[PDB]
Amino acid sequence: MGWEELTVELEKDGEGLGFSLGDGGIFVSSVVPGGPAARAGRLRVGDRILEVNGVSVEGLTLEEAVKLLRSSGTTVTLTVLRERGG
Amino acid sequence: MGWEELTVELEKDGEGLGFSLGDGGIFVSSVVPGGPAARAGRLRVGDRILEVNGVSVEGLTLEEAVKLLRSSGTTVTLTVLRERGG
Repeated sequence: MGWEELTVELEKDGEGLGFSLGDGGIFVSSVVPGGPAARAGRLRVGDRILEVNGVSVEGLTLEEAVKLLRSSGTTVTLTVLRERGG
Repeated sequence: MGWEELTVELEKDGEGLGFSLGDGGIFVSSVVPGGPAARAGRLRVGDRILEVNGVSVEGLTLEEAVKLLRSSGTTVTLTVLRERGG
């Protein structure tokens, strides 16, 4: 799979922009100091999880994501999205 | 600002992977058929919002994002992340 970053310009009509927003997705809420994820070049608080071992978290609830992670073995590869330059 | 996609490989120690996960972020939950967002080359359900008119939604609650959008005028440019090839 892949991840596409795109820009979409919308102009309001009589009914507005014509979409709605929802809340969800999976992010790194804390990193244990001195742990595997805190090592240089690893995870940062706020990192958005995209994949765990190649499995997309798109559409997953927190519990599904957490239990997916638990099931992913002694080595985990995370694909993440991090905001830079903010 | 920018958006960085990266891979992070973690190996568990005596305390595991050493981070935790949280639930949040902003996505497109519905698109009005026949509306501005449904036009070809625009928005799709499940699209993750990254920016509204250049303003990051990182850390925003749904209400903050919705009210940011309301405030963004007659033309809105959204920066979004879309999963392809899934």
